[PDB]
Amino acid sequence: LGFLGAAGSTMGAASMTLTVQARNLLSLKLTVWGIKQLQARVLAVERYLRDQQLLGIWGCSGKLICCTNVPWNSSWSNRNLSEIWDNMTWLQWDKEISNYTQIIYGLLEESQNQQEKNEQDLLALD
Amino acid sequence: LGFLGAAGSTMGAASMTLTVQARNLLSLTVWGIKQLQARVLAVERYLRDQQLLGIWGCSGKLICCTNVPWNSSWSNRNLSEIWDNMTWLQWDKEISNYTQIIYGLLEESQNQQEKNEQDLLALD
Amino acid sequence: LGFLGAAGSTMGAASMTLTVQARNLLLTVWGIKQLQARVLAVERYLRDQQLLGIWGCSGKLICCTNVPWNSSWSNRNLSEIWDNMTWLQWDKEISNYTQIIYGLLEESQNQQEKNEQDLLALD
Amino acid sequence: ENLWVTVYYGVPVWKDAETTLFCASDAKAYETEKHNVWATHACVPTDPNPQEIHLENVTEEFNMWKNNMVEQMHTDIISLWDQSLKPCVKLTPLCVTLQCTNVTNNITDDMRGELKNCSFNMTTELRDKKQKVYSLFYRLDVVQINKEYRLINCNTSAITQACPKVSFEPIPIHYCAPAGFAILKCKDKKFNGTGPCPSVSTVQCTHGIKPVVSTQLLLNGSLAEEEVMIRSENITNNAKNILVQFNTPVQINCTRPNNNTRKSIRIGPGQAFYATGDIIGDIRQAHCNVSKATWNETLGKVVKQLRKHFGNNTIIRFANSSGGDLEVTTHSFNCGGEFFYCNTSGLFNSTWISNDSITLPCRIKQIINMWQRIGQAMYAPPIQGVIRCVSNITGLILTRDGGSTNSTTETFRPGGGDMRDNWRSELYKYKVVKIEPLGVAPTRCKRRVV
Amino acid sequence: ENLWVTVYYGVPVWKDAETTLFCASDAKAYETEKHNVWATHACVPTDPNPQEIHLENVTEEFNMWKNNMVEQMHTDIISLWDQSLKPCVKLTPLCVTLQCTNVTNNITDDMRGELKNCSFNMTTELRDKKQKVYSLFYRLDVVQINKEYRLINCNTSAITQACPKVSFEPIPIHYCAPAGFAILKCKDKKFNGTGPCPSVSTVQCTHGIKPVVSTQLLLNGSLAEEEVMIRSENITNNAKNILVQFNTPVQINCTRPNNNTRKSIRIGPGQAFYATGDIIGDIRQAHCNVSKATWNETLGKVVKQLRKHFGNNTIIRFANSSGGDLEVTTHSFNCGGEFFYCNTSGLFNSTWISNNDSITLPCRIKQIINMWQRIGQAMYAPPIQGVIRCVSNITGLILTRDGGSTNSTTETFRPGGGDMRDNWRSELYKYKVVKIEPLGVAPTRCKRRVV
Amino acid sequence: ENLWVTVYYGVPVWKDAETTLFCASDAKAYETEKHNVWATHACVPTDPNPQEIHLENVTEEFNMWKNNMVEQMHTDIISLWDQSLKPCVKLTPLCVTLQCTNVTNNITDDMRGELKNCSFNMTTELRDKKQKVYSLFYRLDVVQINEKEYRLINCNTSAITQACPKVSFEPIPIHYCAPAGFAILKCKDKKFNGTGPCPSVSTVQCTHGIKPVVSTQLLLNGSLAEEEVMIRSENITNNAKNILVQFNTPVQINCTRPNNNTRKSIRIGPGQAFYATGDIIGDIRQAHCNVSKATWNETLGKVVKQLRKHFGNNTIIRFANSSGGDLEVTTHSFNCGGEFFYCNTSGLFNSTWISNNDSITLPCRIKQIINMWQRIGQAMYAPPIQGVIRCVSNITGLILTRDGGSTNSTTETFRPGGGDMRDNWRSELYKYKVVKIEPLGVAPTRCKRRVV
Amino acid sequence: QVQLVQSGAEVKKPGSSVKVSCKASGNSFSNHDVHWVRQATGQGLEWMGWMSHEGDKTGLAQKFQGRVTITRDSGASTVYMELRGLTADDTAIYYCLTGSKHRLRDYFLYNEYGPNYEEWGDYLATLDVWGHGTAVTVSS
Amino acid sequence: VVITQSPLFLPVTPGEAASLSCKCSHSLQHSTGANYLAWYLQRPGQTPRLLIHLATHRASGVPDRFSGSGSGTDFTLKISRVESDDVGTYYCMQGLHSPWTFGQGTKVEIKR
Ligand SMILES: *[C@@H]1O[C@H](CO)[C@@H](O[C@@H]2O[C@H](CO)[C@@H](O)[C@H](O)[C@H]2NC(C)=O)[C@H](O)[C@H]1NC(C)=O
Ligand SMILES: *[C@@H]1O[C@H](CO)[C@@H](O)[C@H](O)[C@H]1NC(C)=O
Ligand SMILES: *[C@@H]1O[C@H](CO)[C@@H](O)[C@H](O)[C@H]1NC(C)=O
Ligand SMILES: *[C@@H]1O[C@H](CO)[C@@H](O)[C@H](O)[C@H]1NC(C)=O
Repeated sequence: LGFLGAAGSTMGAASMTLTVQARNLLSLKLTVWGIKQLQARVLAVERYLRDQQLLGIWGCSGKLICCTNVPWNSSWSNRNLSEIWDNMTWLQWDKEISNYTQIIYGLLEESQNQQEKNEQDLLALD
Repeated sequence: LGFLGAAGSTMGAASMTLTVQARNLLSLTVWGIKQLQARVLAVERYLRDQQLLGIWGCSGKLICCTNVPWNSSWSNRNLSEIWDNMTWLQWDKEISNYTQIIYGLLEESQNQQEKNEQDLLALD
Repeated sequence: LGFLGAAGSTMGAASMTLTVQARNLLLTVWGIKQLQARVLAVERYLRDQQLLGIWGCSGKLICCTNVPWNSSWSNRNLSEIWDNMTWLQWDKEISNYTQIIYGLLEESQNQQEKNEQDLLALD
Repeated sequence: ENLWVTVYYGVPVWKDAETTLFCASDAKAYETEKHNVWATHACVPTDPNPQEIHLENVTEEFNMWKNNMVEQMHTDIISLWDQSLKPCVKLTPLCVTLQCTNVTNNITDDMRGELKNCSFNMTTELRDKKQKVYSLFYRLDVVQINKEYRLINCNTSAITQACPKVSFEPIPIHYCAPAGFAILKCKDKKFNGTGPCPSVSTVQCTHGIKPVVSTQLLLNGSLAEEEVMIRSENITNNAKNILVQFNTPVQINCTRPNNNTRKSIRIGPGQAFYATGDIIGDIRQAHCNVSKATWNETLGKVVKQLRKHFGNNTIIRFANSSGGDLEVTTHSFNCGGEFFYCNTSGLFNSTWISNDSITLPCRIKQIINMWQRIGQAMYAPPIQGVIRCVSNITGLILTRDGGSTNSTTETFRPGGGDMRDNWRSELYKYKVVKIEPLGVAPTRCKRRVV
Repeated sequence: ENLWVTVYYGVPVWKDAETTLFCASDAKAYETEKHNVWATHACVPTDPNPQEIHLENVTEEFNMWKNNMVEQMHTDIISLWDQSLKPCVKLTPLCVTLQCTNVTNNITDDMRGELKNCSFNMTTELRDKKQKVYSLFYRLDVVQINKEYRLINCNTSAITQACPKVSFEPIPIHYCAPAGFAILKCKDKKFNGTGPCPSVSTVQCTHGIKPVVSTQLLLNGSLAEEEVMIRSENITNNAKNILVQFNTPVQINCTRPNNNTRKSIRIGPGQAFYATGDIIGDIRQAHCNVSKATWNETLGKVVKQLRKHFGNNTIIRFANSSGGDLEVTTHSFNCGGEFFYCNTSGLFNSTWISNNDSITLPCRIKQIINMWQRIGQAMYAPPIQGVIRCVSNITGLILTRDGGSTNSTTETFRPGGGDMRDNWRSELYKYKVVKIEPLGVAPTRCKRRVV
Repeated sequence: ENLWVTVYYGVPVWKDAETTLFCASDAKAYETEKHNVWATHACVPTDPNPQEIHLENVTEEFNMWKNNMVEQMHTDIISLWDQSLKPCVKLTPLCVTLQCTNVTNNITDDMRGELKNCSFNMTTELRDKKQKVYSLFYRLDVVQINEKEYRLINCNTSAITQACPKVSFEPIPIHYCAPAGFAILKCKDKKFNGTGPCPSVSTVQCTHGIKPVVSTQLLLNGSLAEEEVMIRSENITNNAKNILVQFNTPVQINCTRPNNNTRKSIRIGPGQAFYATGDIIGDIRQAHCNVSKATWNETLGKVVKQLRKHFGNNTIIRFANSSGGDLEVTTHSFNCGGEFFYCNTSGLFNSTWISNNDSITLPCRIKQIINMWQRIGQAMYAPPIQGVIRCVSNITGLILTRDGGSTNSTTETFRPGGGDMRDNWRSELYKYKVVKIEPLGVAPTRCKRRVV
Repeated sequence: QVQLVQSGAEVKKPGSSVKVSCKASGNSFSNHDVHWVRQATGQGLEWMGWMSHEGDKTGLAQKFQGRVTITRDSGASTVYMELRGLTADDTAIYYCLTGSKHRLRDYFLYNEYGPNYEEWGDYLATLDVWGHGTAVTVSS
Repeated sequence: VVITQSPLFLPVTPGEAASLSCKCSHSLQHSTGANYLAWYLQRPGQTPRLLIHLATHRASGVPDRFSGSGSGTDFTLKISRVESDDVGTYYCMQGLHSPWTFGQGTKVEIKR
């Protein structure tokens, strides 16, 4: 399939094209065309690197699919999880939870990964 | 002990110098402008290889076992013959004409499926 | 909970702020200089992450390796190493053995254990 | 039993955002010749398979006149133009006064005075020597100081002319979003400029768009798929431009019937200057020809589409330009490497109510001010021989006279002298959003206890 | 049983290092209007919420005259100034010979000989026609040919000036840390230029620092927290400039009481040039006001501070300037878009021993400028119309200590040290750029789990 | 036997590729003295001990003249020359009409007419004053205005600027270094043919220094042939290709410009310093060069011995001076001491060879304006240099052309030619080839991944 | 000696115009400046006008503005002078004579990217060999 | 600028030296130090002939009995041993300032 194939597919149906979406995440000399192309390569490099940094901080690196154990207070949504999966796109999902995102980033970092490195240190104590 | 030292060794003996070869993969004057260009080129190709490594899931590994089989139409030598008597160099010449097929097969037939299966295993 | 706040604690207590420290790691003269600075920052971060990936503790703020360090570099009890010196001054102490540590931690353990992990996966 | 939120990666995400677009040209076809003004020395070759896929079950918000890629287009094209202009020769010496005459060579009676034989005591290769050189000039490039003529653009920014080897013929340029970004296009053939698009598709790179330069009607553009379309972000605002896009082309010829002859003189060392040589034969006007019956049938179709936005039996009339700067006053375009201006008043002399070719005179200017900028000026190199041009009319840019009463007797006029709307005409179908592969969702797992 | 080493990443390292400072601006508040040399019309805006972080239990070492952000920003400023001047048009034809005469009538008796009226043989924008134009010139800007006069710099590098709409007013600048790099600051209210600081703090990104150019007096500087600080590389060595920093501001007023006008001149096709038109009203010398009592008490505090390194009975004497190049003889500043040169010898005619309300100084205007110590570049000050008036804070001094002074008595000082490197040190002395090495090793009880 | 493929990374792969070279110098040794064109303001310092590494059991191919470092570096020096000459002033005013005289004072009779004393009407730095200024000029750089009035030879050509004299033209070794993910293949064969595989191979991260020597007929300061004098060309049968020759042992050549030059400074405009040659002290003597004879016979005889391998080795082999044309290939040029020389090597090729006192002196010409490289769109004026110029240099190779029309495999002839600097740069860079490491790979194995 | 030819003596009515002709062998007008001078018996010489040898400049004494015009044939082999409004007091002897002048830059301005702005002027050196002259008189 | 000549006429005894003078409103020297003055003698019925030029030297072929002097605004032409063939009218020429004019003239005749 081509890029962005899962745009109208349901949330569960969109999980099949994650590799397809990730395939293109990264793909005188003073002429302005070359200047622009250098700028673009730098920008793409920076964005890909930041995404990989965030994934590595959350510890599910190397995975299109992972599952954390962090809870959440359900005021952020209004519906059944299977409904989330089936009766809208990611786009309506994102518009629905566009405003707790920073909270989610902070909680995924602290409430899980810091605590988990704490238990793994406790384990390494032996 | 040197860089690229496996060029005259067999595929089997080549695995000792993978680290020695991976050591240097990353490390208004026109000269300075060219310096900037070279730095950018090296950075982007290093990220190319790491993106491939990460999408396939051998991140942090130079050698890595797979679940991908292959059709033997691609090579017609016994494994001892190819590993113990063929340079990795001539082998690359031999295998150069299917690499896109191996890349697609590796990227989807096993990795996406195994990530989904890890999810399924996690659910319970 | 401020950035670089762990330098005010012992090096044993400094490990709590590691996530805090890792967060911010990413045609005029000012524009050219901005380009140069961004490229330099990217190069520095990627060189560090190259180290992390080569030694296999990448994506981990904490990692215990199998190489033994060798006591002549600092003959001290681990407890007063941890609860007295800050990481700044202990790094100052451990500053010229860094390349040797890099080489040993590269060759003696990682590449080898990798060869035996391929050997184990053979069966 | 309670659910916990999982983290996903690779989930396709869209955020309305902007980045600099890639350069892309078809297989670097320009590289065979040195070189095009826009294509220049090098650009990224196009992908041999610019694959696009229709998006099932997706409607997307599109906003013409709000996309910033058109401003990137404007800026990048100005940058390329100045980049090509830079390694060329200044002609500040030409401000010396010129003794001129009203020369004719079997001229037609309708151009008498349009050409002037001007000479000046000029510059030599050697600083201590002077020589007298003459060349033929159009009257509209010169001006009486108080006969003696001075070229018109010496009380403004300096004039530069060199580098004839570059090519002014448009080349289609493809644009690709940066990795981590995607291109979205509307599959609805009848789509507005703005609003939801019911049928959508995404592509790695946009199609080819030629950097056509026009002021009154569109050229070389894409045809409307089914019917003539009219766009404006707010039709009620008369100060805003009205887009017209044809579904069927309108062929147009334009020529300068005479050969041109060229002479070259040296300002100094490495200062090559090209001048118009004496012109032989009967001297005639540059002109354009268009078929009458087609010019109706497209105009009538335009009126039929036009009546959709107004009440029935509304009287519709066209008239000749209200005046202003010559660039918006007359239709201007470049073909054969040379700039043209034509009196398009003839083809708007009609009215519309409820229920074989046209010939247009044209004018030539050589001292040209790019876009609306005043800080630069250049001389057009003479183009040898008879220029012959075959081109397609694919749309028009109109303005609506304000006022009136009772919502009737609407009258239209050429306008919109900004080429921003020229590139909008092609770019309107496309948007670029930002993809963040990350996602979250509740699930039934817990990370295995270790 | 025996301990093994473990890998710690993210641990905070301090390593002495240098990288290029990242430009920054306060939310691009100026971007609404054009144009500014020190702002380039834009830099990367910054949030109003950088959070200084205290480093409890932490001391660290500073070394002024050895830190490098100073000269880094020095070449930054040279580059920015050259970049701003580059698009502007050259003024090379101007030094054709000039016939001149003295300005007469409607003048102050103390102006005699200051201004000169000269004419040109200079041509039209048309290369084949000539014209005669005139302008008002300061005496200091022009020199006799052997009355006839010539512009002084046409036996050095050429003079260029245009782009008058671009303002020279300074802007807050943040030299803001690149990623993986930090900025740390000493919290001690009184601190030597060198040595450890008992209490230190770090910031992600620097405070607003002004690019102002001043010769003899520190202007718009940050106030000293408690007392007038004296700093130098070595007090015993007389080749090192002595830094003086105020803990209290000293207001100074300056103006050009002359109502000025401007005439636009066309020399080439499309190259506008500006000349000083005839002044309206009587001519009056530009002058500056400072408060008498404030100056006296401030210098009393200064001499009290000076007594700390010296014998308590040493006589503190201040002296008239030493001479030399005008830019080190007189105090100079650019406020209001125009340059000045003022007689500060009045401010330093006093002596100090153990145990009406304002002061006015005659001042000078020069429109031909050699910025920094460069010889290869020169520019013309555009005329500015009407009366200019500037109010500013005097915040410090740049002094030199005379030689001799045998038997440890009667120390004297004179203004000097025209290097703006010292000014920029005087502001930037709080900061040091350091390197964060997140990785590290340590012993532990972890021995790797089998398989 | 149901094997599965397995991913390997870091495995040794070459791929023929071209990328930009990395500037390098040993510890930036040029910083000791300013200022040099070829070292520029700055370049990356390099370790004084690059780790050369012998690839055992290795053979690989070096297709010479297909290698792109030469063209890339050709563009690099063209750009560097342009950037070094950009800041410094232009010299359009000089070629107003010249009144010249006929130098006969303290002159050697073999050189009459080589130098002209010319005067002219350039202005001062003042825009409304002129000055009478005189200077001497070599006859090669001027022409008569009519069939006398004189003008500078290159004004009806492109623009002319002065090489501002603060920066020297001396060559400095330049190190070319591989970008990350690349290596520089180097042959070890001592007799290695320009094409074909090399039996023993080594690679380096970073190469040694090569002087950007500018010469037209003789290879200067080059690396010596490792074992014997040797000859290369793309195809010896095609006489249109230049014949490369490398000397086994160097031949020292002495060159001086024996006269005291004096220099004077002239103001052209504000900030425009100009230099011209003042009156010369002592009797004027033609510049010349010195070379040994029996050694010239020795090198040429060795050349004949190696030439006989590509022909019937009873053939007659003869040399003669160039066929004419532009002096840039008709005459040998070198820049020692920062000044341009053209020397008549016609005597070096006056000999014949058949089957089975100690020194030679050569006259030399002097020019000040130069059409550098093969470009015709610029002309530049070198500064006059005071005193007596002196150069000592090594002669390390030859570039030749072979006359066509030869029949019956006899009487093979040669002339100097092929003055394109590319050939010198090939002769220096022939040991190297940029290559791509592709660390990723796959291979079959008995490993099956663990079940999820 | 370049031979010079002048018109013969003529009598003209008051208030009417008169014209004269002038010649020089060898077409020497291209190299010598054309000049005119009038003198009455017992009175000093009076300069009337001049042409440059290039034929690019003409001039007159301020007493004769609007009354004298100077013309020459193609190739400048002859030169002509026309007088208008003669009265009885205009009777005198009218002369031809060639001349030589000095051409010097009176002002100048070097131009880096253009021609030097120049102001040139003509400075007559001396009066060359005179012609035999022409006599014109006015009577009823 | 104006020129005057004196005396208007000068009777002379044969064989005795005589002189003529002419003065002008502006000095006849040039910034280069050159003087532009020429004296001419016309014999009645003959065209004038150059006698001295540039106020420094006699014209070629002029008898050595002729001489000149003066500077600034004043100049004189002195002739020694007057003989009858010098009788005529004399004029001094001014060559510095346009327009260039002759002096009013002096006439020399034999006394009777
Ligand atoms: C114009 O002012 C200048 C000074 O501003 C006067 O210059 C004087 O010139 C004379 C003669 O060259 C010198 O002896 C004096 O020493 C000069 N004075 C100074 C202060 O240097 C000049 O005389 C004035 N001219 C007029 C007409 O007043
Ligand atoms: C989610 O739960 C609601 C409420 O019990 C139910 O009506 C709905 O069918 C569920 N969603 C799906 C997709 O089954
Ligand atoms: C100058 O010398 C050359 C030969 O050296 C000769 O041809 C030429 O005529 C000489 N010129 C003069 C003016 O003697
Ligand atoms: C040139 O070469 C041969 C040997 O190389 C030598 O014997 C011969 O005599 C030489 N010619 C001269 C003139 O010495």
